[PDB]
Amino acid sequence: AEGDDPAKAAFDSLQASATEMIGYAWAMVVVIVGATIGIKLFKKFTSKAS
Amino acid sequence: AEGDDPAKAAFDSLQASATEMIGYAWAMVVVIVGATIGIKLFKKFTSKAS
Amino acid sequence: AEGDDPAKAAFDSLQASATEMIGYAWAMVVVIVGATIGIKLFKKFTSKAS
Amino acid sequence: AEGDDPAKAAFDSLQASATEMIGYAWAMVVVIVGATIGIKLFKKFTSKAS
Amino acid sequence: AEGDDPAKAAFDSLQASATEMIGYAWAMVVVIVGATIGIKLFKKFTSKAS
Amino acid sequence: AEGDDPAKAAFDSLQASATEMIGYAWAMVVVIVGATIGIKLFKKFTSKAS
Amino acid sequence: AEGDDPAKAAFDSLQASATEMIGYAWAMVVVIVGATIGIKLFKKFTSKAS
Amino acid sequence: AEGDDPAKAAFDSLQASATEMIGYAWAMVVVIVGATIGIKLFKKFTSKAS
Amino acid sequence: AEGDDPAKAAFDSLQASATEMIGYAWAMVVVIVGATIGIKLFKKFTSKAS
Amino acid sequence: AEGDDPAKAAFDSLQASATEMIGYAWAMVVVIVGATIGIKLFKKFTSKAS
Amino acid sequence: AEGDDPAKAAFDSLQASATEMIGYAWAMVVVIVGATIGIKLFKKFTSKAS
Amino acid sequence: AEGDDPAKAAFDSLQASATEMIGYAWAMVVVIVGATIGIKLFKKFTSKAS
Amino acid sequence: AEGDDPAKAAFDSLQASATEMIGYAWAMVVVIVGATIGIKLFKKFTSKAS
Amino acid sequence: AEGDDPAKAAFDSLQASATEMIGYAWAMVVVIVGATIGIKLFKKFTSKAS
Amino acid sequence: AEGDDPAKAAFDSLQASATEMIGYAWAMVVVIVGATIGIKLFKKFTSKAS
Repeated sequence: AEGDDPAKAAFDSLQASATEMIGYAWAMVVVIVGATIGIKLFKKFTSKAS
Repeated sequence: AEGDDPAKAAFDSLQASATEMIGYAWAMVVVIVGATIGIKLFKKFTSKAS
Repeated sequence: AEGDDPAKAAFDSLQASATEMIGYAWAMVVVIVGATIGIKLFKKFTSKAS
Repeated sequence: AEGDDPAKAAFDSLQASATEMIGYAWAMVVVIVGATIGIKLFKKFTSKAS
Repeated sequence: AEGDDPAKAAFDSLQASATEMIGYAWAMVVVIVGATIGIKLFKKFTSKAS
Repeated sequence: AEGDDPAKAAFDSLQASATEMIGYAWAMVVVIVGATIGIKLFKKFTSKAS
Repeated sequence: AEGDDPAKAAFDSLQASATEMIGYAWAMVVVIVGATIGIKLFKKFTSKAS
Repeated sequence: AEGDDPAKAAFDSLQASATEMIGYAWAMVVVIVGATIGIKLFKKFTSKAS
Repeated sequence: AEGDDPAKAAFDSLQASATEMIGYAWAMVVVIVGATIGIKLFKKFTSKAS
Repeated sequence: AEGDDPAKAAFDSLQASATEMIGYAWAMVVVIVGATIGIKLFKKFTSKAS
Repeated sequence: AEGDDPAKAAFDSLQASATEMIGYAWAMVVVIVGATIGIKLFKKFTSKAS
Repeated sequence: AEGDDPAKAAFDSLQASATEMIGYAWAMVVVIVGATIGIKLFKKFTSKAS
Repeated sequence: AEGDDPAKAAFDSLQASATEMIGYAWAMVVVIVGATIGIKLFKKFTSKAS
Repeated sequence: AEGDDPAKAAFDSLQASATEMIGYAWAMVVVIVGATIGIKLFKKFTSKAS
Repeated sequence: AEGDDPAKAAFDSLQASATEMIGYAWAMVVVIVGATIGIKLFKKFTSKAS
């Protein structure tokens, strides 16, 4: 109930850091998935021609 | 039985502090799990296309 | 055998105080375990999706 | 044998919480599987036409 | 050899309490495993269809 | 060499008491280990199914 | 060398319990594999017809 | 009841010193935890990509 | 150099007890591994059929 | 309140040392993760070609 | 702030060792991937002929 | 400088006893580690098969 | 530098045991791979006939 | 500053012993990794053939 | 204020001895950590190959 008010910023500081790097894990998958899905389509173009 | 009444607030003060930071451990996992599960779905989108 | 009757309340007073704070050590673990176990389940939700 | 009667509710409280979130892990897979299986069928519709 | 007869109930009281909460650790895993295994089967239903 | 013969029973009395409670520490671990190991097996049943 | 004779039953009791649940992990896979393999054959029946 | 008034400052002086170094034990864990948690996230970024 | 000759049996007695239970930890893993590996083979039988 | 002013540098000296080695734990993970993630991509290049 | 200058070389020595073996994990995947991808191409040569 | 010559054997007698039981602490760990490491290998045999 | 000469055999004894069981992990994979690859060939015989 | 010169050999003796057994922990992992990696390659040989 | 000048060297002599052996506790951890971290990397090389 006391001595934690200035510790409350401690964890909001770690959590705020989490949101910064979390944006990298979310875009990371999408950066990789861009090709993941786009490549799928390249092969679709391949098998469909038969 | 005596001399503990004003100590009773001592631990309710530590426990009340616990409930404050406990809310961070609960939301912490969910902040991280948001992506954890959301990313799962990104890959599902990847394997399903085959 | 004598001079201890009014000391008998002395220790029942310390022991009665023990039962007061002991209730905090028992609920303390459970307050913390609530999340301990609940969080376990959050991650179960994470690994299971694969 | 004593001092555990009011702790018995402690774990029934954590277990009752488990049943709440467990319903999410069970429906979660089915929410995802809905499409998982439904999509399978979309592709079946694709290969069958040959 | 003496002064322990009324202490013998002390530990049978702690051990009897152990058997009470032990039933929760045993059913706990099974409550969680119910879904653990049941979900496995949901996914089996998913991969098998290919 | 003298005045210890009736004290010899003193310690055999404390040691005999030790053997009584020692049986509780030995079975205690096994009471807890019963589940400890049995639960291990529950999870083995879980990971093996993949 | 002594005080373990009545503990020897302790572990034979946990191991004997292992053999009980182990029969479930062995039949479990086979219960699931019954379909696993049987379904394979259903699809073989499908691709072979071309 | 007398001769302790100028000793009352003695302990408020030791306790006031405690609050000074206590701020170091609280921030110390957070200085170390900053990385503790931040690193967790680095690895999450690692396992998630599979 | 003296007063330890009859203590030498003390530890050979604990060590001899170790060799008794150690045989359980060695066979324990193998009892569990029997299925561990045998089950692997059950699944090999499953994936190979494709 | 007194005799701690020249001790205040004591802990700022240990904490300042922490920040020095902490930079190694942060870059350490990244030095290792460089490859961790980069290698992931090498394998992505492998499975995608099918 | 002091007594860490000659420890600074301690970790640069472990990190410098990391860069040595890290070159093996990077080339390792490529040594294996050489064939991984090259073999892909061997099979492409196989299916294309139809 | 005098009256300690026949006490010098006193401690060489306790130290010589130390070397006797010390051989048990050294082999003790190895008796237990035999299985510790050997079991590791049993599980390696388990995970490797995937 | 002393008291380790008779411990040197301790680890050469565990390592020598490793080489014994390691031969099982190496042949184990090959025992299983015999069929793994041989079966591949059975199916090659199947698809080639079209 | 005095009475430690003949103790300096004490720790160089324990540290020199560390370097002896440390060579076992380093080669130990490699003895086990030999197969760890070599087996990986056995399976690569397995999946590649498809 | 007097009779301590030639005692001042007493503790600088014990403290100077501390700095001598302290260098062993600092390098000790690093001697052990060399492998601790280096081995980590050996296993990274192991899991990454999948």
